[PDB]
Amino acid sequence: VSMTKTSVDCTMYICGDSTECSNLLLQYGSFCTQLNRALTGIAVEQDKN
Amino acid sequence: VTLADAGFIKQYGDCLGDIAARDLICAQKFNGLTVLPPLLTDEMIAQY
Amino acid sequence: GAISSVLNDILSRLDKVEAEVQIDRLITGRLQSLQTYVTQQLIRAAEI
Amino acid sequence: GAISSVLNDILSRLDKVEAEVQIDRLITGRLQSLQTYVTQQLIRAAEI
Amino acid sequence: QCVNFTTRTQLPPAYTNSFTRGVYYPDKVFRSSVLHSTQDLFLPFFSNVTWFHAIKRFANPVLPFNDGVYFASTEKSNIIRGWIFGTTLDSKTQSLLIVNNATNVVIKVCEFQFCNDPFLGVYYHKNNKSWMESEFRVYSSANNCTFEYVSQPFLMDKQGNFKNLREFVFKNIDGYFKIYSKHTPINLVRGLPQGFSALEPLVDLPIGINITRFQTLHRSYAGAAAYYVGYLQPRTFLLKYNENGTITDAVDCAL
Amino acid sequence: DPLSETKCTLKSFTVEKGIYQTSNFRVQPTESIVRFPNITNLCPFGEVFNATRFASVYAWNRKRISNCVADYSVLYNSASFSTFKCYGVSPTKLNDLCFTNVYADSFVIRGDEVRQIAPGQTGNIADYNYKLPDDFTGCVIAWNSNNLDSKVGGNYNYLYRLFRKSNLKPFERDISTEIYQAGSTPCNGVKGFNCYFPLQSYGFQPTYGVGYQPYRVVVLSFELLHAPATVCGPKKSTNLVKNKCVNFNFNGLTGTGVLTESNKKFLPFQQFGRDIADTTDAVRDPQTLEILDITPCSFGGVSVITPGTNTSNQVAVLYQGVNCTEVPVAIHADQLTPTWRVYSTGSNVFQTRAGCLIGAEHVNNSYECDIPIGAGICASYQT
Amino acid sequence: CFTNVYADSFVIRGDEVRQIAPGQTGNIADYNYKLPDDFTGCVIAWNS
Ligand SMILES: *[C@@H]1O[C@H](CO)[C@@H](O[C@@H]2O[C@H](CO)[C@@H](O)[C@H](O)[C@H]2NC(C)=O)[C@H](O)[C@H]1NC(C)=O
Ligand SMILES: *[C@@H]1O[C@H](CO)[C@@H](O[C@@H]2O[C@H](CO)[C@@H](O)[C@H](O)[C@H]2NC(C)=O)[C@H](O)[C@H]1NC(C)=O
Ligand SMILES: *[C@@H]1O[C@H](CO)[C@@H](O)[C@H](O)[C@H]1NC(C)=O
Ligand SMILES: *[C@@H]1O[C@H](CO)[C@@H](O)[C@H](O)[C@H]1NC(C)=O
Ligand SMILES: *[C@@H]1O[C@H](CO)[C@@H](O)[C@H](O)[C@H]1NC(C)=O
Ligand SMILES: *[C@@H]1O[C@H](CO)[C@@H](O)[C@H](O)[C@H]1NC(C)=O
Ligand SMILES: *[C@@H]1O[C@H](CO)[C@@H](O)[C@H](O)[C@H]1NC(C)=O
Ligand SMILES: *[C@@H]1O[C@H](CO)[C@@H](O)[C@H](O)[C@H]1NC(C)=O
Ligand SMILES: *[C@@H]1O[C@H](CO)[C@@H](O)[C@H](O)[C@H]1NC(C)=O
Ligand SMILES: *[C@@H]1O[C@H](CO)[C@@H](O)[C@H](O)[C@H]1NC(C)=O
Ligand SMILES: *[C@@H]1O[C@H](CO)[C@@H](O)[C@H](O)[C@H]1NC(C)=O
Repeated sequence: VSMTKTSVDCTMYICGDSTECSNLLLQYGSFCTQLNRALTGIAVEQDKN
Repeated sequence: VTLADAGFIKQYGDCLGDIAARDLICAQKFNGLTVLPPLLTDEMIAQY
Repeated sequence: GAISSVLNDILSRLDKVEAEVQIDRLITGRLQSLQTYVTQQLIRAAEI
Repeated sequence: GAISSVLNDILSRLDKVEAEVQIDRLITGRLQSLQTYVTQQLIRAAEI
Repeated sequence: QCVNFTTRTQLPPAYTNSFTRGVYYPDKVFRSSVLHSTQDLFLPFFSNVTWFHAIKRFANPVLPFNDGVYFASTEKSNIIRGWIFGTTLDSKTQSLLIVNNATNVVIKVCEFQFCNDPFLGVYYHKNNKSWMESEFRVYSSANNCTFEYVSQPFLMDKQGNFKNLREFVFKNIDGYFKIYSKHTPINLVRGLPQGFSALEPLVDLPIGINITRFQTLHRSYAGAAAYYVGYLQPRTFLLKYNENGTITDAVDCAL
Repeated sequence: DPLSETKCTLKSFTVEKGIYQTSNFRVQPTESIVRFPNITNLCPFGEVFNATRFASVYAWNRKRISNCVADYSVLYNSASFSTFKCYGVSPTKLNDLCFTNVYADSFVIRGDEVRQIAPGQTGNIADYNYKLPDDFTGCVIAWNSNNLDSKVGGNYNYLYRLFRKSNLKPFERDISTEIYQAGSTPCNGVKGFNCYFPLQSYGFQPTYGVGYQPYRVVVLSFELLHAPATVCGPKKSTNLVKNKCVNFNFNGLTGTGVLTESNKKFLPFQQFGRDIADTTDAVRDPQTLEILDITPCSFGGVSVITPGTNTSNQVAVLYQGVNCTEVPVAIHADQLTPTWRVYSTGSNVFQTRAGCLIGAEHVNNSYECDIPIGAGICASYQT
Repeated sequence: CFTNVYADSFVIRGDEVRQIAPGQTGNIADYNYKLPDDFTGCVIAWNS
């Protein structure tokens, strides 16, 4: 009926607790918001199911 | 069905020991991967 | 293809110019790993 | 974006330290070509 | 002083399987509760190791060293005391000498001219309540020399009511010579002991030479002992570290 | 405030009724720890750089530097070095690290040939008498020594090797001078046609050109942050503190975390222990040999519950996966990445299974689910 | 066409000229004249 809800913090996965990595990750634009948005969509769909 | 986390209160002091070394749930959590709980508890599914 | 997989080793061993060439590879590979995982999860979610 | 697509041509015409930078491009583009094929195949498999 | 005491004394090579040995801690990092994968020069599980046994008058052959070596001794009274490594062993090239002499270990790399039978000896219980190693009959010249080290006796001894086993691994990679070790008592007559253990790293040496062939050194005077030679190969192993962080089992990924 | 963070995350000035994820909170470090070994004597770079006479490149000489403090800024600030090029570190950072061994390799070559000392290169030096490994970590330091080292009719002590049956392995040293049988004929005796004495000398008079002149090379080589260290930069160590979030540095292994005494039993040759993700998760302190657990400083997801801007500016905050015995420690006695505190004032705090919800009052009446939190809990706006 | 232009003028030793590149270090780059890491411009030098 459902599967586990997961959310992945893109900055903490990619750049774990470095600011000078986070300042490079910003140069890739929307991709971390797309990833959070997609996983939030899946997570809400599990309660809907 | 043996679950592998359900999001319930993994309150950091569990991830402060040899327990944290033997399980992957603390490694997932520390790398920004978090499981979240379902809206309906298994109580509410059992009631419905 | 970075000099180390651990982010803090790059940032301790290299200065602000040569470090950003190495950190960008880790960003590229890790961002490709998340977009892979989220593609697998979106396709899986359609089966569920 | 490599200087050639023939893997042994790269490994002949350039010496190792920048030949590996040319090989890194063919590895990246071919791995992206497989991740594309497998994404299409997974989405197709869901239609089938 | 060195005298050419007769032939190689027949063909001593015996053979046996390496049941559960020649795995070692692959790097200087702690791990626990993990099945970890590592690729390097390892002794294969159940590999066909060569075996040599003392029976009186003895000789130790010249052996290859291709991609490094596993060496072990089953022992009482420390009959094996070192090794020679090189590609010529006759001063056309440098060569590496390791010895555990009665004062201490010595490590030395020089343009050595060895004697045809490099050996050592003891005079036994000679009134001083001691066993003096009065014979260093190993080499005859050492013209040019480029590294030397000395420290102490390597004698991890109660009274031998169970036989010793000493385990070593030798590698020669990117100009470093790498030595690993472990020791335990054992209680088998001749078979290599079935059971899991892994070697710790002991020394790393900046020698920078071609080693093609290796040898082992007998200490002379009733000493009964035997030694085994395996050859490492480039392979992948999976190691189970327990919660104490010791390699408690392994799988050879190509067995 | 949390509402402003949701507006910023949605990139909108109006927010609809719902629950929104926002930036993960994380307790920031309160002080810096440095722990290098307690070693005091300076490293003998004088013996390496002010040697009276260097080796020939066929017979390059290796010195091992240990148990000492290496102020690499002294070396790197010296304009004496025409080249000072580093391959797995940056020369600024050399003072912030400790190394398990340092090997200095000393030899003389032709200034135009210094280009071949770089790792993975090819040509007669890099092929036949001094090769760096492809993964080389260290610094190649090179300078012209013509005025000290050349002589008026010439200096001729400096052999290189012109032949070899094969390439040498990295950091190999070949002292053999046995005649190179280049032809099909065998060639015992000192020379023959198509059979060569394999070493031949550079010609160096002080008049010969730049690039053809004699250059002294030192190559420093070392390995980093997987083994017990013995050579160190001049960084002062500090009092080790535990059970607080801190910026640590052990032997150059910089990071951020909470330190604690472990029940882990590192073997004598180990200095770091690692987790599943290759991250270091325990360390042996180089001044009191106990093994310390490293844990990341406490963090979690923040999610903001809003009835929507058209209804109200009041919001409630879910610290997801957190027992709120910990959120009252995230008062401003130490810093956090989200600078807003506000809801941390308390009064209306409620532990859910999903984590702790702050700014919403708990009520015993059940209602239809309006905004879903998790684990049976929902929230809504009412009188 | 450029929005504002500034010429910065000074004399140094010829071996110190390398320090005028962006992101460098050494006595001139450290305590004398530092360029920013995102410097847009040209560094021009001649033996005098
Ligand atoms: C021991 O015997 C060997 C021969 O088995 C001797 O080796 C020869 O030594 C002479 C010089 O004395 C050389 O000209 C020969 O070419 C050697 N033969 C070989 C096959 O190498 C050796 O010298 C003897 N040593 C002693 C101390 O008696
Ligand atoms: C939140 O954390 C506190 C401790 O900081 C937990 O309190 C302990 O709970 C156990 C089980 O009921 C008791 O044995 C202890 O005596 C309690 N200690 C204190 C100091 O109160 C609390 O249970 C945790 N809450 C949740 C939901 O996990
Ligand atoms: C391989 O092992 C067998 C014993 O199992 C032994 O008889 C044989 O001599 C070994 N092989 C070789 C090539 O010696
Ligand atoms: C052991 O070897 C070293 C080096 O040759 C020597 O100084 C020492 O005296 C030797 N000990 C004995 C017992 O000969
Ligand atoms: C006993 O030791 C002494 C040196 O202390 C030596 O001169 C003597 O020869 C030794 N005795 C025997 C019988 O070996
Ligand atoms: C781990 O070490 C402790 C203390 O030495 C010991 O009691 C325990 O038995 C060890 N674990 C195993 C699996 O033996
Ligand atoms: C060489 O000697 C001089 C004078 O003693 C000294 O100042 C200099 O620091 C030495 N060179 C190096 C590289 O330290
Ligand atoms: C080592 O010596 C052997 C025998 O002369 C030779 O086959 C091999 O090519 C040499 N290797 C090196 C790296 O010199
Ligand atoms: C370093 O110094 C402390 C005292 O400040 C001392 O207790 C410790 O034993 C020293 N380190 C070593 C490895 O002995
Ligand atoms: C909220 O929206 C309604 C229309 O749906 C409007 O009547 C009302 O005035 C709005 N409230 C505010 C505070 O803007
Ligand atoms: C809810 O009911 C419990 C008794 O089951 C009571 O202790 C608690 O105070 C009530 N909460 C409110 C908000 O009235």
